[PDB]
Amino acid sequence: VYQEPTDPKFPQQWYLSGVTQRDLNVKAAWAQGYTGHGIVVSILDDGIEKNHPDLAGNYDPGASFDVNDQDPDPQPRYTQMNDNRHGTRCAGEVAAVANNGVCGVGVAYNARIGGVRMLDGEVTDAVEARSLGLNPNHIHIYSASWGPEDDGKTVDGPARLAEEAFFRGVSQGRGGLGSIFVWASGNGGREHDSCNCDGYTNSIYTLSISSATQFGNVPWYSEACSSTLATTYSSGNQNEKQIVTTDLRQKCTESHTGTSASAPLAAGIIALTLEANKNLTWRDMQHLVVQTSKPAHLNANDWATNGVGRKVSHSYGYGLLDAGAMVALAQNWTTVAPQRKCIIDILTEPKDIGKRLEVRKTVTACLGEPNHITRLEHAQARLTLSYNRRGDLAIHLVSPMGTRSTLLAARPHDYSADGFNDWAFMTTHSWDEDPSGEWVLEIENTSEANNYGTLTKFTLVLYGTASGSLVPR
Ligand SMILES: C[NH+]1CCN(c2ncc(Oc3cc(C[N@@H+]4CC[C@H](OCC(=O)O)C4)cc(-c4cc(Cl)cc(Cl)c4)n3)cn2)CC1
Ligand SMILES: [Ca+2]
Ligand SMILES: [Ca+2]
Ligand SMILES: [Ca+2]
Ligand SMILES: [Cl-]
Ligand code: NA
Ligand code: NA
Repeated sequence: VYQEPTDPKFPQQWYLSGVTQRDLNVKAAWAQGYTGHGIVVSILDDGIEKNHPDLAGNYDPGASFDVNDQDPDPQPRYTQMNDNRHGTRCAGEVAAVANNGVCGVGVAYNARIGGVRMLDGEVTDAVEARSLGLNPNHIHIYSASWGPEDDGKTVDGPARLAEEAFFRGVSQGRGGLGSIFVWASGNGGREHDSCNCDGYTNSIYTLSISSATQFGNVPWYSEACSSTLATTYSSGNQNEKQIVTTDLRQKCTESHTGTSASAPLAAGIIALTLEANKNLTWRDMQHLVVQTSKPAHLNANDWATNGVGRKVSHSYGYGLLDAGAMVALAQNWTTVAPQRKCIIDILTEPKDIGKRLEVRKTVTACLGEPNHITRLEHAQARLTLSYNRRGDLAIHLVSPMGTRSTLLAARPHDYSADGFNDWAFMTTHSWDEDPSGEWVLEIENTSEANNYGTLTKFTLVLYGTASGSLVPR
């Protein structure tokens, strides 16, 4: 009975549907009756062309605001160079109207879509907070494709107001179930960037997404890191197809690119999942992504099996999002137990880094206490250290189950002498593992230079629950 979209550019949306099994399995969700009805997604970017022929039908003023000019209208500023087109491109990926003879379709082509015009001007902490905290009892999912500079030498994250907006969002947003913040892991690949240095994607409150090329490869712009959860297809080389979506000036583009095009496809899949079960919390959504993502056909030299039998990669997280599997598992999903937080201060004194430093600690994960964790979700190693050349450091964290997470890879362009000031390096690779036992932190100087520094604090922060495990994969 299900009839696929008839839009002129839908056959060119190879990532939505394809006979070759190299797609996001979105037709399977559409055939099950999930197209995004009743869900509301907002794009945090340079504005949205609300009158675009493929967006007008799903446009929602209630999911929109212009934070740069302080008004409700997020219309982009038109320039001869078409600079403010990215938000319109992202909005079409999520919710371009289907069966209307225009361009292609959104992943959640019946969802309501809005945009926050926030990148066309100075991006301050207050601007970010007003964007992240926009109408949190109406907007279900926020999609953000950018963050701090992808120059491979920046370490930056949300300042106080933005971090408070994430807290308020996941706690009180969406009737207490929590705002779903979807984030692109970054486009700093050619600068050898490591995405744990970007506090927005490295946050536990954001559901971070990386990219795969059409032939299943790690694109030139991709950043590897342990905070990434999953992947969606995006652009690659000039023999590989790209993202087909709505463009500025009521046009259609077949050349939308980067990890900044992967996050909106994930926001659309998350919108279909939320239609299958409106009661999913922000943490339930991250659990569904971990359980249903598919490593198959994604090529990487770092695929590793974690303590619970799941394959995980620093380029792809748990693999490609699978919309059909996400919606099937969401329908009878049991709400996860409240989040526990176990804080373990690992150091009894400062430690010289030198050429290499290994810190081992056997932990009980708050045994006998209400914050006892037997099922890990996110794990953070909050490090404070001084170092003369930050980019020469590579940091790893091995969990008691043997899962080796790269917290920081060498960044050749990072010459900073500022070190890390309580930086919360996060990993999703030990999800569902029992955190009891020996944790090992390894800090190494990857260069031949006589570098020097000291680790002054290592707090291992574990998040999770103490019940409801599945039999390992
Ligand atoms: C072609 N196009 C490409 C996209 N683009 C662009 N423009 C600016 C930009 O920069 C930042 C920087 C930061 C770090 N912030 C900055 C201020 C805070 O520090 C203040 C403090 O310390 O108080 C830390 C955050 C964000 C950010 C982005 C999204 Cl999407 C949503 C949210 Cl919530 C935040 N954007 C990224 N992309 C426009 C041009
Ligand atoms: Ca405006
Ligand atoms: Ca269309
Ligand atoms: Ca980056
Ligand atoms: Cl917390
Ligand atoms: Na994240
Ligand atoms: Na264990």
